[PDB]
Amino acid sequence: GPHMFEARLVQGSILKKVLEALKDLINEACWDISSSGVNLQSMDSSHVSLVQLTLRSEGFDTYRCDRNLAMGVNLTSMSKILKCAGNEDIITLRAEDNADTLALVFEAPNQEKVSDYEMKLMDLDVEQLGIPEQEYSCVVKMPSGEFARICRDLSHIGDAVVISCAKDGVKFSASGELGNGNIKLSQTSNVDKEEEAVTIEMNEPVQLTFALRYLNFFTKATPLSSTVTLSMSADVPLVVEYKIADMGHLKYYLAPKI
Amino acid sequence: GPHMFEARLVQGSILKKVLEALKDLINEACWDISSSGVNLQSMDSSHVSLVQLTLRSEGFDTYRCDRNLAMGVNLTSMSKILKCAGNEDIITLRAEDNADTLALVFEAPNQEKVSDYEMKLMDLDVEQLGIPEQEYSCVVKMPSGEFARICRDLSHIGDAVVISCAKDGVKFSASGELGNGNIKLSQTSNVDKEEEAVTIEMNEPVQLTFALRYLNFFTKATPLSSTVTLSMSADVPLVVEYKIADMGHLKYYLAPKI
Amino acid sequence: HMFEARLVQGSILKKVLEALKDLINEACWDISSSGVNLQSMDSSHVSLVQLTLRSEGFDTYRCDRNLAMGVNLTSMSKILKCAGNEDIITLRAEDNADTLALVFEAPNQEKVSDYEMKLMDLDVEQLGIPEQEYSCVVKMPSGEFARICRDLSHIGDAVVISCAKDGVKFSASGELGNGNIKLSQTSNVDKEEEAVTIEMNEPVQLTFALRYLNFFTKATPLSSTVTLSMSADVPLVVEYKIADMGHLKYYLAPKI
Amino acid sequence: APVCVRPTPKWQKGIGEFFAA
Amino acid sequence: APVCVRPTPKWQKGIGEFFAA
Repeated sequence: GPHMFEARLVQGSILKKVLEALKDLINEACWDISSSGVNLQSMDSSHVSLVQLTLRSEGFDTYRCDRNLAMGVNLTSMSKILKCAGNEDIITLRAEDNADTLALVFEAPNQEKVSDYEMKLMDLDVEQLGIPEQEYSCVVKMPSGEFARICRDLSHIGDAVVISCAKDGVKFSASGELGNGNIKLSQTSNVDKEEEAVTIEMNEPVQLTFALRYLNFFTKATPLSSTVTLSMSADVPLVVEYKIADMGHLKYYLAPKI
Repeated sequence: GPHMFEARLVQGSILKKVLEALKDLINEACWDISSSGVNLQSMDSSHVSLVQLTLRSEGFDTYRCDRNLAMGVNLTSMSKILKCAGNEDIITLRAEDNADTLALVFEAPNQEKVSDYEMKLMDLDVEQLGIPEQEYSCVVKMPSGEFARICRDLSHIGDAVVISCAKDGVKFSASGELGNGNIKLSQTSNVDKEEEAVTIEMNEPVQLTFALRYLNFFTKATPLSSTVTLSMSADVPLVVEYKIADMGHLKYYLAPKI
Repeated sequence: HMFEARLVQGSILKKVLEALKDLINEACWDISSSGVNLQSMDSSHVSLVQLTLRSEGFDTYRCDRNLAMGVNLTSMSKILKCAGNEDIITLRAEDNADTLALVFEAPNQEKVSDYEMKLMDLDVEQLGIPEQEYSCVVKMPSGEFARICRDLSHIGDAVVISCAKDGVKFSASGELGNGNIKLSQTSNVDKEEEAVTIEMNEPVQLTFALRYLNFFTKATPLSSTVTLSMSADVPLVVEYKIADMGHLKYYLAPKI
Repeated sequence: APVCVRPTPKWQKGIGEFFAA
Repeated sequence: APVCVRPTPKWQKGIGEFFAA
C-alpha cells in the first residue's frame, strides 16, 4: 500500500549530535535516502567547505526505504526539533513517499512518553560534487578532544593555523596581534588505554595553512568520535574525518592556503 | 504587648525557592498572615493568570501570629534579599502589625554567622479571592521535571499548546513555522515512586488551549515539588499546582483561549 | 642574559591573572633575583594592587639582570586560558627585544605549547607602601568574604565594617532596606581555614565602596583565607596568601 | 546572585592621597 | 576558552575550485 521510509535509531543521541555538527555550517541541505542509508552531501553556506555524512542503513536497528527520497531539510529547524529529544530517547525518522513532511518520533527511555514532530520539507536543487581519489602525504589520527582544544586555543591568536607534520610529531602554529603560538604533539609509543594516542602515517612531510574559522566548525562533531583523522597533502583539500561507531562517518573538506 | 508575627523555618531554602517561583510573574502582593498560616494571592500585571500560595503554620518550626495582619511586599526586593540567604540557613521572619519593614534573619547552622535584613514594605490594598472550589472534567498528575521539559520543548515549536486528555493519557500539542509537535503521555498504571508516576482522573475529555509563555513561568516552581497537578474544565481556568511538602501549596490559574 | 622561571603549579599563574585583568589593563613586572613584583593603580586611581611571587616558590628561577617587562594583562590572560590546569608553566624572556615567552607542558609530556607575547614600553611607577600596625586585622575564609560583598552589593554601594574584639559586622543601606552580617570569632581547632579570627588593638568602624571590594574578591580562587587590615584614615589592606610563595594585596581608602 | 554594579561613592579618596612616589 | 569565531581569510579558496559537478 504506502511507500514509507522508516529509520529507527535506538542510540538517538547520534542524530542529535550529527545535527549539532552541521547546523552552524549549513542552512538547508538535501538528505539522500536510499536502501543503503542516509547520505548527506553539501557545501556550506559560504561555499568554502564541503561536508559529507554517511549513515549506513545497517546501523539502524530498523530500516525501511521503499523508494529513493531526496528530502530537502531546514537544518536549523531540524536541530531545534532534535533539541526536544532526550539523550536516551529512541528516535524514528518517518516519511511517506507522498507527503510534504518528515516525521521525527521520540520514544523516551521510560515508555509512557512519545513525542512526534512533523517538519515541512523543501525543494532544493540537488547538486553533488565528485570527490577525486587522492594519496595523502600526511595522515594524522589523534584524539578528537585534543584537536578540538588546539583549534579552540589557537583561534585566540590568529585567524589561520599552520600545520606542520613529520615522522616524530605534529606542530600547530598561529599568529596575530597578541603574538604567536606553537603547539607540538609527539607521536605516542602507544598510550595505555589507546585513544590518547597520536599516530602519523607519513610518506612526505607537509606544511599547510588552514582557516581557524572552518576548523572550529568542524570540531563540533567531536562528541561523535573519541578520535579524529586529518589527511593532508600540498595544494589539495584537507580531510577531517569522524567515525560514527560502526555506523558511518562525517567528513569535512577544506582548501589549504594557495 | 505589641501584636507580633514571627515565623522560624529551619529549611530556609523552601522560602528561597518559593520566591524564585513568584518574582518573575508577580511584582508585588499582600501576604495574608493569620494563625492558619501564610496565604498569598495575586494576579499577574496582564490579568491573565492568578497565583495563590499557602504556607500553613504547622509547616513552620516556630510560628506566632497575634492577630490577622497583611503586609505589602515587593517580591522583587524580597527575592534579591533571599538570594543573600544560605541554602542551609535557618530563616526567621518578623514584623509587628502595621509595620513598614519586615525583618528577615538568616542563621548559619554552626551559629557563628548571622545576617539580618530589614526590608521596606509598601502599602497595598488587597481584597477578594472569589475563587469557588470546583469540580474539574480532568485531573492529571505527573513529574514536575517532565511537565517542565514538555513546556520547554513545545515552546520551540509554537507559543500556544493544546492540551487534550482521555482515559488512556494526555496529549500536548503546539505548532508554528518550524513544524508541529505532539507530546503524548500515557497513564503509568504500573507500580512506582510518585516522582515518575502519571495518573489521570477523568469525567469528560477536555481539549483546551493555553499560551506557553505563562506555563513556562509556572515551571519556576519545579524545585518545590516532585509532582505537579493540572486541573481542566470547559472554560474554567486551568490550575497548575505544586505541593510545597509539609507546608502547603502553590497554585497557578490560567485562562484558556476563547 | 636571560630570565626564566618554571612553576609546576601553573594554575597559580592563571588565577593570578584572572584576578588582576579586570582591575588593571597594563602593568610592569619587576623581575629580580628575589622574585616577581607587580604594583599598579587601577585605571581610576582609587585602589592599588601589589603582587609578590618569591623566587623560592619556583622550581626553577634564573635572572641575569633586573628587568621591567611591560605587560598587557588582558593579552597575557587570553594566552593563559590556553594553559591546562595541571600544566607546568615557564616564563622566559631575553632582556632584549620585548617578548615574553609562556611555555606550557602537559604532565603526560606528549604536548608542549609556546606562546610569545609582545611587551609594551611602560612608565616605571612605584608608590611607597608604608610599614604599619593596624587597629584591627580580620582573618576569615575567602569565600565567606566574597559572599558578603556580593550580597551587600544588592543592598547599597557602601559597606560599613564594624570590628570588635571578638566579632565583626558588615552593614549596608539602600532603597530596599538595611542589611547586617555578623561573624563571631571562632573557637578553632575545629576545622582550620574556616576560622574567623580578629586581632583588635583599637575598635574600628569604617566605610568602603562595594564596587572595589568585589574586584578584590576575584582573587578568591588563590587562597582559602583572606586577611583584612584596618585603621581609621588609612587604606584598608585585603590580602590573599598565594600558597607558600607570595601574596596578592589590594589597597582601598575608607571614607574621610 | 551575580554581584550588583554599584557606582564609586561621593566621598571616595584616591590611594594617591595616602601613599607618595 | 570559548572559541573566538574568526573571519574567513581573504585567501580562502572554495572547495568548488578543486572538486567538480
